[PDB]
Amino acid sequence: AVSKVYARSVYDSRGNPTVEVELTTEKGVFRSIVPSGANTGVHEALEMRDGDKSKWMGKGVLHAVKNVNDVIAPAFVKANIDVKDQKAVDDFLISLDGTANKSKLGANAILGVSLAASRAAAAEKNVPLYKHLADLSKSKTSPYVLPVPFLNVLNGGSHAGGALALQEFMIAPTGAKTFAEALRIGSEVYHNLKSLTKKRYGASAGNVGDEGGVAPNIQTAEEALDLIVDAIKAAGHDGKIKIGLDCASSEFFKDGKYDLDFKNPNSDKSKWLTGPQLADLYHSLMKRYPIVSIEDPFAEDDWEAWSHFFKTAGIQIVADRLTVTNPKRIATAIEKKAADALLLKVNQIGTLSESIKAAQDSFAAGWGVMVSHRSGETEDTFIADLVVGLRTGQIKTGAPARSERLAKLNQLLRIEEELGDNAVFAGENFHHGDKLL
Amino acid sequence: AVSKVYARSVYDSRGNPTVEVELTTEKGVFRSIVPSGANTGVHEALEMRDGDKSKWMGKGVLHAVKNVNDVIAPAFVKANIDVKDQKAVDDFLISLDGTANKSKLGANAILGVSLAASRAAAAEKNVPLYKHLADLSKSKTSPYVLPVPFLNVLNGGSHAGGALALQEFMIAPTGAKTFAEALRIGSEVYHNLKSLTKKRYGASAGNVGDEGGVAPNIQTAEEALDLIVDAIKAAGHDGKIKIGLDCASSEFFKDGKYDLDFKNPNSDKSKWLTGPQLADLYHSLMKRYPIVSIEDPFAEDDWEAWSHFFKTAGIQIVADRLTVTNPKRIATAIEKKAADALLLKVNQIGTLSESIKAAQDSFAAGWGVMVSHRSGETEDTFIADLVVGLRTGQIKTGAPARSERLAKLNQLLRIEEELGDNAVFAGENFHHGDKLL
Ligand SMILES: [Mg+2]
Ligand SMILES: [Mg+2]
Ligand SMILES: [Mg+2]
Ligand SMILES: [Mg+2]
Ligand SMILES: [Mg+2]
Repeated sequence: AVSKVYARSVYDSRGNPTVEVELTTEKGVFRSIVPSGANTGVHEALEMRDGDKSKWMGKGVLHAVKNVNDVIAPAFVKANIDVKDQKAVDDFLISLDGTANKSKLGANAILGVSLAASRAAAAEKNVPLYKHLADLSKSKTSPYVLPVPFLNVLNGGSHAGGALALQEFMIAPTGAKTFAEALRIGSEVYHNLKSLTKKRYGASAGNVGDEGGVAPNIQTAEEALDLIVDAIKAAGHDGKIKIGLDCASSEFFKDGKYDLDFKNPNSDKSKWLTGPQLADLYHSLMKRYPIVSIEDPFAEDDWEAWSHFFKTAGIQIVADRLTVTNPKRIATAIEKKAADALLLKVNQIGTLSESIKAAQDSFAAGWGVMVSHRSGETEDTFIADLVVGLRTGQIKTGAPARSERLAKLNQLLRIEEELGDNAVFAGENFHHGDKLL
Repeated sequence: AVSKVYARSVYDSRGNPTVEVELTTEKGVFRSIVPSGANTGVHEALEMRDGDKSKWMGKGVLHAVKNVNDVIAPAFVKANIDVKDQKAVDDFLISLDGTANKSKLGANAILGVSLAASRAAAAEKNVPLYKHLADLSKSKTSPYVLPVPFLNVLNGGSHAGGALALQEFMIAPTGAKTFAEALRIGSEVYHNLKSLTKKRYGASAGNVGDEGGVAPNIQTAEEALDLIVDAIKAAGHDGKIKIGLDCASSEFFKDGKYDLDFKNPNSDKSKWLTGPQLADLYHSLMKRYPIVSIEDPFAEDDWEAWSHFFKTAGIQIVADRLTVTNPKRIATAIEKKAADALLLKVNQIGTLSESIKAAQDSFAAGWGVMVSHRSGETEDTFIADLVVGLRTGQIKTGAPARSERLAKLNQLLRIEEELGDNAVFAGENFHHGDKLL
């Protein structure tokens, strides 16, 4: 059935190379592209880079591509694998590599084959990809569930000037009745925000960060949040749009404490916050703003700070760098009551099967799952089908700007259209989209 | 045989709606997404926008989509057209509309059908799209020619704060031996530029505009160009990277004069330049920098200035605003010897046949053709296959950032790989790509 496996270098949305895999069967040629994060969690599966400073700023993926072409491909073609059996596909890939963190072959060599295999399988079954992914995950299909998009609108933190410590501010049109409506009203908030931002901060603050949000020089979280509320009001959608945060607090964690002025080299060490103090800051925000989700409020191994905040949070708390889409870390997060939602990034773990397992483990513990892009994305639309397949009710895949983001959101429009009356929009029920009836 | 024509609303790279068309035949379903264009203006084909301020900021395409679904579709399917006959497809669409500027049905409605048909045609012929497009254009196929990418790196004019009057600064890796090498060395130059820009102008100057270039607050053409030269040198590619400009001088044309300080509201009239004075500035830039192409050096109707400059320019002069991909304007520009290259925007004319014809007329006059993106692009890769089909040697499709830009550049990588020894890179011969042997 699988007659050829092939990899090439292509460019991601930041202009860095990444791995593209093609798998050939009797049904044709199936393409998958591997995304790439920035400042990746210490516990992420290995993204293999060449480190040749004379090529691509040291960011080549020739070694990973060669691992697909020269290592995986001939073994895989000769293994006679049934692509419909994703578990077998991934058991085979994992066994070749033989390392816990996929450092022998690279997670970016393994994932492309893993994903392409599922695309070939959907074609063999003559079903759209989301239907096949629902099969793999054993999700309920009457109805299917369309996700609330968590749309990045404003960018802070590492990639941003100003003193704004928190990294992502998202809007979530939970009040919409359909995905199409959600994306329309979201886009309208975005345009109002871009307009407000250019008027208040100058023409250049209207330019966008890696995920398509505006990135003005903002001083505080309150300034950013007041700006967003203004955009929601101006677009006329007050009451229909909620807010999500990704704090990316690992970026400002220094020896036990949290430096909210970490962009300032002469930061006052005596002003760095403890776990409980930072949690106080979040509660202050949650009281003044319609915040329904907070991601990585504390650092990637700061278990105690997570568990403490979770007792009284009362809103969705999303694990990203804490859990790294890794069932082993998710088990720890569940036991410790650290969070109540998984940010699912297939390339943090390296296979579709492990990713599906991570989602299933989360759902089983009463957690939600927010399927996620990476900050370096591509024209690949896999995660749009994956979020529907997993029935999660929520995705973050960027601002409604830059087509590595729109490709996913557009694919959701297509899936919504196709599904017709056998789909429902998760809306206010996004957190438990998987249990929505 | 076409059994179905269908349209839906999707989002472009700026978060504005655009038309997506699907044409169904026995070979399957074939999709086109149209870039954004103009809904008002002289000489160019007009896309249809809804103008409902309560939806999508007035930029809905529901009417255009309806025109496809309720008008074009039933008549098109009924007419039983041979999709391989692109001329007949386009004559049919043009006739149904009945207006010179496609304003009855919308250029967006028409173009979507035009393009989807060529994809269906390629499939019927069992050839890649670029091969079918070469057939339609009667271009030479031994070898095929891969284009030099003119990569946007830096924007000024109305696309930035500061005083920089000129709009676009591009790099052209003419010194590369393959398209793959050209894109690699181009991305390295861009990263170095992004790095230098953030160091010299602050972190926010690293945010990207619509087409992926940076927009720091720059004072002069010289300052921008010195910055680009530094980036080229830092990447190690001096001698291999050339520069293209888009002056967009229509933006700073007031009276019969050119105001290089147009962003200053108290700008000093009488410091404004005549044609010949502006030509002196371009000449001084040409002596100091490796500029091989200048787009829109003079205003869209200032024919005498264009013709005067062209006599002694000695480098590629590209018509954009002057010609607006309009056959009558092109003929005039050819006769007046105003320029020697056409910026070809398929959605500015509205059909593939007319786009191809405009290119052929340019080539017949010894002009080059630069296939061009739009500000609002999509994940659709059509123009990558078009530039190859037209054998032009040059494409302008954005910075190596944002995937509406990278989708095209990636598709060119794939096309190059597929063609192998059947293709050559245009390199230094970009201007006469079509005549290259
Ligand atoms: Mg090795
Ligand atoms: Mg099923
Ligand atoms: Mg995160
Ligand atoms: Mg041919
Ligand atoms: Mg122009």
